[PDB]
Amino acid sequence: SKSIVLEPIYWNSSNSKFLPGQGLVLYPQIGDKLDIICPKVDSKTVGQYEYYKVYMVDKDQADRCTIKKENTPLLNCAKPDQDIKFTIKFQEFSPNLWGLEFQKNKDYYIISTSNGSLEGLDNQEGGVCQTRAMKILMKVGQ
Repeated sequence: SKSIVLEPIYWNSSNSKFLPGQGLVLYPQIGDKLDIICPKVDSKTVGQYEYYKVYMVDKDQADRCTIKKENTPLLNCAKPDQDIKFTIKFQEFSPNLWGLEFQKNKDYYIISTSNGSLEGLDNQEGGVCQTRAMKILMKVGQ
């Protein structure tokens, strides 16, 4: 039962992967933890009308640069939520919800629309996954 700290998100800080051409790789491995922290533009008035919406979707949606309407668990930093903070810890068993547990022989993809294009300003669309590459990949086999 280890507990280090990967995916260190401190508003907009440098990462281990540092957008290598895909975005940000995650480690779906028991022993690790990841903490997302974003302040957003609000009281500090520095981001100047900028907010983002990370959402879990297949590679097929990463290919279109669009989110599925069957989304709901938005991340990154939304307007109707202010500062987002969440820490997940890869614990052995979770009696609270099986969503904090993770399974083997599985692969997860997630994309975001950090370009905030006029077609995708409020709709499920982007241009960042196409160029910046803001997606995630989680590899857990054996």
